[PDB]
Amino acid sequence: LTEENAKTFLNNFNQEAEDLSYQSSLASWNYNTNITEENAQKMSEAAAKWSAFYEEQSKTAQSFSLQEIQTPIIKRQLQALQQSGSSALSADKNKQLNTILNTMSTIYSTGKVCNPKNPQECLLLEPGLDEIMATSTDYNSRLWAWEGWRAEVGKQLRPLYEEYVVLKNEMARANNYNDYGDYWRGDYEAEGADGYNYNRNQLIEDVERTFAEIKPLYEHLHAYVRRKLMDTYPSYISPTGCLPAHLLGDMWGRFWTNLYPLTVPFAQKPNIDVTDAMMNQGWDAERIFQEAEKFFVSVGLPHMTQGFWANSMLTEPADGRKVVCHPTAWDLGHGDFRIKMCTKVTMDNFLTAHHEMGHIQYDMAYARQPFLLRNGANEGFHEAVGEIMSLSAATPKHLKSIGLLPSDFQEDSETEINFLLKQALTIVGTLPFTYMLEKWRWMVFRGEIPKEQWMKKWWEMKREIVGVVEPLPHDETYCDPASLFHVSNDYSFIRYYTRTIYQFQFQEALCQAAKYNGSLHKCDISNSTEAGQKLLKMLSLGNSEPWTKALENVVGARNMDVKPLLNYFQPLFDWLKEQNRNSFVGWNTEWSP
Amino acid sequence: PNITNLCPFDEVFNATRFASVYAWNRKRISNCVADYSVLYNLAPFFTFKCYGVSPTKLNDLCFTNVYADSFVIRGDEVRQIAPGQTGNIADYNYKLPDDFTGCVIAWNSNKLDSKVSGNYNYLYRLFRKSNLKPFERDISTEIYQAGNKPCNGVAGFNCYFPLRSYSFRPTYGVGHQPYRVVVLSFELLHAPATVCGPKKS
Ligand SMILES: *[C@@H]1O[C@H](CO)[C@@H](O)[C@H](O)[C@H]1NC(C)=O
Ligand SMILES: *[C@@H]1O[C@H](CO)[C@@H](O)[C@H](O)[C@H]1NC(C)=O
Ligand SMILES: *[C@@H]1O[C@H](CO)[C@@H](O)[C@H](O)[C@H]1NC(C)=O
Repeated sequence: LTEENAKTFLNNFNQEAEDLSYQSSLASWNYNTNITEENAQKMSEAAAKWSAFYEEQSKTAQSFSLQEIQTPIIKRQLQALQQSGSSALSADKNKQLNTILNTMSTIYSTGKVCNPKNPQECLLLEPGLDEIMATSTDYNSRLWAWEGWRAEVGKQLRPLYEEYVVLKNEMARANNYNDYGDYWRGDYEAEGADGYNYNRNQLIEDVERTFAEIKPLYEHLHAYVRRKLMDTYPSYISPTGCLPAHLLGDMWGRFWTNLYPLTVPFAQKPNIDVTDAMMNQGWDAERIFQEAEKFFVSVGLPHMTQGFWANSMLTEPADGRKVVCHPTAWDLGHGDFRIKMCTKVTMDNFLTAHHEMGHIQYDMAYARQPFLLRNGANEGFHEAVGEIMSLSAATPKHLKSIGLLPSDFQEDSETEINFLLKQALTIVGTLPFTYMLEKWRWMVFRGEIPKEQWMKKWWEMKREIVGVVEPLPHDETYCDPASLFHVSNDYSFIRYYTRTIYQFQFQEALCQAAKYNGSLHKCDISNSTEAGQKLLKMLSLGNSEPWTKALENVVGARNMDVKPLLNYFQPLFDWLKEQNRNSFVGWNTEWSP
Repeated sequence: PNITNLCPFDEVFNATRFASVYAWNRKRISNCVADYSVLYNLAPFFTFKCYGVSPTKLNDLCFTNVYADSFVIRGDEVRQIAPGQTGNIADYNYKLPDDFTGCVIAWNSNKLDSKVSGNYNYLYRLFRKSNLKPFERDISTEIYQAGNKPCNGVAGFNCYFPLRSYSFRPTYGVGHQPYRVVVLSFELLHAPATVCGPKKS
């Protein structure tokens, strides 16, 4: 019978998939912690063999008909295996698309804007221009860097994106999707049971629904940031207008977290930085990860494996091998869980260690699942379950419990307000940017935006959604989204929006599980085994169940809810309402200086 | 009387090469004095689980024949080497009967059976038409015919090679690291019982 044939097919597939995936992941680890040409080519052949085996098995898996499969776990495994992806095109179109993607990657990694009248002062984005966006306060130098990287990337990436959209539309319509936007929204499709059914076309309106009520908090934050930047820039910013695009602390305005020195509420009150306390007690990276492990065993999740401590790198090696500075949590397979992080003894790397060990605990919990179901419930769950550990690790209760912060520490309201404002600049300020970028990409892939009216649409919506105006008018020879890393390298962006929603949903559910009686941003889930079990019911699922079922297992709801997000930022929202009485909350769409 | 002639447990337990679980090695043991305090006194032998007889009274209660079955499995499949269990190893590789009288011994063997390139010399049976009878082996390499079309000796779709490799590597998690298992099965027959442990003076 067909279902038993599919069961034996999955049993045959799982063992070779696990072996080849382990070989590919080990070669990728050996390249990422030891950069050389032989490790690069070994990674190339390992990924080539694993990808060739995966497509060879997916062509055979497409022969099964899902109309006669009753057990939903086998059906979900065959759904995961039948995703052909970019292989649905012919070899010529796939090679052309890979050529476009590779030239986009090597032109973003080698993007170049250089100083006018100073031809020797040529700056790349990654070492030097991000420093200008993060630190510099001069209006004209930021206008230079923004408009110059917009010119020398958008002018070079506009036709590349022109055929990129067409090739991705052909690839998506070869996989029975309406557009490439629907292909990305198929990551949120859930088919299991009744009442847990989620559709791709539902997702957009859910996102719009969740943007219906983040909008007052974002409007108050935008008004406060606009007033403080008007204090910084006297005549270049209008009270009723939008913010200029190059004054937002990032290259694209994606994160407002670099505006915190300009927009600090209480400058006399210091921050909750405990780096010097780590310096005084002689902490190292081993103690950082041991304290993260102590947190995860106090909440009830299991200990770290011996192979985790044996095989991972937790320090710059300094023995002649080049490494990647970005922290990454690796699930190599066969019970191998590693973390690559060049941990300095700072508070940010302490929170990052908690974040990546949250990733590793999420990976460890669904190891009992079959190989095709060893993923997150969707793309937002995996990063949300690390962000909640970063949330609980930064609280003054957790820092006072582990001796990093003194026992007689006073938590007045002013440090809670400015901590919540720094968190809002990181968290709330990225939500209209994420929603507007994904809405622009969805309407471009749908064809709802005409091809010759791209740029004129985008700067409308950044005036409408984000409330951020262009500094200089751009015509259609620019490609201003494509200057961002995620869109020039073919990455879905709505995972950050859903991450932000699911993060505070999970945090409120765990804090109600841990029976916390205070405000949500002070909440710690340490020494609470019942919150750990409430979490681990979802972590053990993987994507074996629909993500609505896992979401109901944590929070008791089957959809995205931003009432936890507004409940997290409630003291800051009350403070922002209290200091926006005289001012004008909101922005006007026409260009005001 | 002063004793000699101990049973060759050094040949079974301290062997340089074990066997795959599908072709599990069986050695019969008779006409010697079997002392089992060698196995209990070694701390690397982590799992020492005995069925039907106590581990403490192994040296005094004595038997006619002792079968030592040696093989290699992974760590989380050691629990399948027990009466009444199910799994791949129990159904298709090594089955113990429900009235099994004996002991199972297992220990980690990373330093002997794990290779960085991968040890592809340990195999197990993943597909078989019917479950194994107790103390039965299957060394057949016939292609498993899971569908309706005849396989005709060539693998592919609905035609799988049944012996799949335990690709052991030293960086695996503890449930997948190689574990060497020796199953001691004790039997009494109408023959005079000639495997008996030591006595004192
Ligand atoms: C880095 O890779 C080279 C390539 O063979 C190898 O010789 C060296 O041992 C590696 N470094 C470490 C620390 O393993
Ligand atoms: C959690 O348990 C540890 C165990 O010693 C203890 O030191 C710590 O203070 C506890 N946390 C709190 C918040 O009491
Ligand atoms: C195996 O080798 C060890 C090494 O000292 C020895 O003590 C032991 O008696 C040997 N035999 C068995 C059955 O363990």
